[PDB]
Amino acid sequence: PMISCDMRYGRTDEQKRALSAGLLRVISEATGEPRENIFFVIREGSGINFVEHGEHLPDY
Amino acid sequence: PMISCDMRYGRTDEQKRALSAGLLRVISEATGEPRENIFFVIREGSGINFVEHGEHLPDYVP
Amino acid sequence: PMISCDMRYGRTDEQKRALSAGLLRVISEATGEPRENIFFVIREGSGINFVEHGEHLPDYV
Amino acid sequence: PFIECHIATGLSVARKQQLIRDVIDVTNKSIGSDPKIINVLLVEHAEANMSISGRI
Amino acid sequence: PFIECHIATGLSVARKQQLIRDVIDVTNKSIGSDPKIINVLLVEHAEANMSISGRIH
Amino acid sequence: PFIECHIATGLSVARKQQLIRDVIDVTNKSIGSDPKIINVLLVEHAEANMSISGR
Repeated sequence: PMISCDMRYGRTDEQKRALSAGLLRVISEATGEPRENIFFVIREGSGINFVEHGEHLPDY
Repeated sequence: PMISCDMRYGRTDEQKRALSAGLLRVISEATGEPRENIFFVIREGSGINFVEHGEHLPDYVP
Repeated sequence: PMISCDMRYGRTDEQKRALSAGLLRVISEATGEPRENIFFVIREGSGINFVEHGEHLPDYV
Repeated sequence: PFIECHIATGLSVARKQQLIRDVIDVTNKSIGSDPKIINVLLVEHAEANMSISGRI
Repeated sequence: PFIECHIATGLSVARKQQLIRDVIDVTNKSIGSDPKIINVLLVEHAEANMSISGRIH
Repeated sequence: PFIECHIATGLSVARKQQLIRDVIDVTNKSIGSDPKIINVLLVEHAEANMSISGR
């Protein structure tokens, strides 16, 4: 399985690994696929690059 | 609905809200989905990262 | 067709150029489509943003 | 610009064609990009597979 | 966070809904992001269209 | 590398398997990546759902 997370820039390396452990776990259980077969990439950007509810987001 | 736009770095904040304002309109217009129900994200890279017709684009110049 | 490649930052321009060339050849030969109908984009990020075999990757070198 | 639109299935093939014609146009007008370098991809999904703002 | 999950076909409509609700949950718990700004897109594929670690089906 | 290929529907499964192998291969050759760290996602679309160069 492949997973991708587009987030605003600013999260710490620690948060990102809590994210990957959290995401690999759930996808693994739901998929029956072992964690090692789950590819995961995080994509970062400026706050203005994200728009939620018609409004662009402020930098994180 | 979710919309993503992969484009070269350089575009101004002004150009991006005009882009989003327009992208959300046509999508909400063809989907009948409210604006608050649309998600949009812009991904940016260097021109060398953008290959059109086989040729890598030069860095975007605003 | 459209191809996207997510990989760590660090690859050179020469590598990137050989990458698109290789990729556009296989897509063409498989689809019949010419170079003019193929779009390719590369997305970069540091090692921490990439998880393989249940482990974050070190920065590319 | 390489735009990818994810919307629920159910629109007529004609409405989808116009939707793509409109995105090319709205981009070109708001960003000044030559359509020669605008690439659009429309992909449909079952409502069930789409969560916006945490809503199920 | 906009999280896109590419998984193999086979899960039930109910298990997929649980999975969506779970990535949202574990995201909000690790990143602290509010569910109002979290978006999820689940997309299934035939096993054959997927290659992990260079493995061929 | 995580290469995602968006192509028109119509190729046979056998051909798609070859295209996957071909992608691994050239990625290993132009970039030097061990296949073990190469991931490929093949996704099919109806010709109508794809626009290249505003066409």
